[PDB]
Amino acid sequence: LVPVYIYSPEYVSMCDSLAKIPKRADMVHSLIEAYALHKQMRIVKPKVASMEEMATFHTDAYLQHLQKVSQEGSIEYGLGYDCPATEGIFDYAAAIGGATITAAQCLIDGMCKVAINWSGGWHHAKKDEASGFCYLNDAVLGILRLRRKFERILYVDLDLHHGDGVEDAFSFTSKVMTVSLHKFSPGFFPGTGDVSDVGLGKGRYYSVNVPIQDGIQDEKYYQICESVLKEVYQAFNPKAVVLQLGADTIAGDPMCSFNMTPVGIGKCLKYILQWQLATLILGGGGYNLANTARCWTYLTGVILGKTLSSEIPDHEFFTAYGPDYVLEITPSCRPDRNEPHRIQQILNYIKGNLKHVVI
Ligand SMILES: CC(C)[C@@H]1NC(=O)[C@]2(C)CSC(=N2)c2csc(n2)CNC(=O)C[C@@H](/C=C/CCS)NC1=O
Ligand SMILES: [K+]
Ligand SMILES: [K+]
Ligand SMILES: [Zn+2]
Repeated sequence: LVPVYIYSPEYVSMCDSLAKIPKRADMVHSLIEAYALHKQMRIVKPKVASMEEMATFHTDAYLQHLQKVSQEGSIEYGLGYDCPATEGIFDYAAAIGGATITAAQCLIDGMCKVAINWSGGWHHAKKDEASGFCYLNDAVLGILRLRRKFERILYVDLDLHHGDGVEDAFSFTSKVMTVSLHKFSPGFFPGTGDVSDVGLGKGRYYSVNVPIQDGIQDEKYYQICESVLKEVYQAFNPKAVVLQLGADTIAGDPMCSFNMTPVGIGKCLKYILQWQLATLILGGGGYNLANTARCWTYLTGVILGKTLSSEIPDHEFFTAYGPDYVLEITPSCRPDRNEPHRIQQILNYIKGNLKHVVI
């Protein structure tokens, strides 16, 4: 009944080894540790993914390329921003992939009902292409592992960006339903995920996309999320949940799009947790490093049912938490561009889609 926390010092080191979002994994763990939350969790060392395990989703060519350049340093694999240093990407991918598979296996084995991998959630990676800071799609690997036991998986993606890599992976199946809430605007990455994108073939109506505009705040976001998830839960009756909680929705993120705080995301998390299903918790985006640690530490508190002290405790990264040194994040003074009539249209459209879903 205690949550599983996927962690080792070696894993945190590997997760920070590419320095794409410098030291973020260490900041997140260090803040969790400073609040002593790890003492309330079952700490599990992640396994490293085998080639075979990564190949349940990624192509041999892509994986063999990563392994080759790990040894020796031309096809487009999405690696063109990594020329100064590609040799570490294979081990990074095997670590992230293994950690999420380990979390999924803990759920399968009934070790826990909630398993956390805050340095996973890399939802944009394609079978044969890195994308959007994602080199391996560990979320897909986790869902595939859960499908060995659970007959219907719900994937919920609350990252600022559309979870295109995961949606695409399961587009043709009705056994995995993907739900993504995200900014959707012409020109905005990755460009996919309009409300009319509902999946394909046998998977038609088993993808759910909620396009949202700049400036959304906690209350309206939760109303939208609760509305959709209530309908999804009734229609699809999931047996396990994978939840991606990218913190690039949070006020202060350089993405500067949504205007959320961790309390709003936490209400979404609480709604999902009260289903009492096996739940795999993942991180993802989050580019204000201190705020991302604030967010995921607060959400770890939510999982544990604990109220955390407002004051950030002294720890390795304490200087980064200025100028106010508190856990709470204040929304930015920016307008909400979400008009109530369009949001209601979107909800109504999704309701119509979900009427088709029959288990
Ligand atoms: C500078 C920013 C634009 C940054 N990008 C980059 O640092 C690089 C590596 C340098 S230039 C570039 N990528 C680029 C050109 S076109 C394109 N990216 C489309 N991809 C995105 O916009 C993803 C997007 C990431 C989204 C997080 C998804 S959780 N990236 C970025 O915010
Ligand atoms: K999303
Ligand atoms: K699907
Ligand atoms: Zn994102």
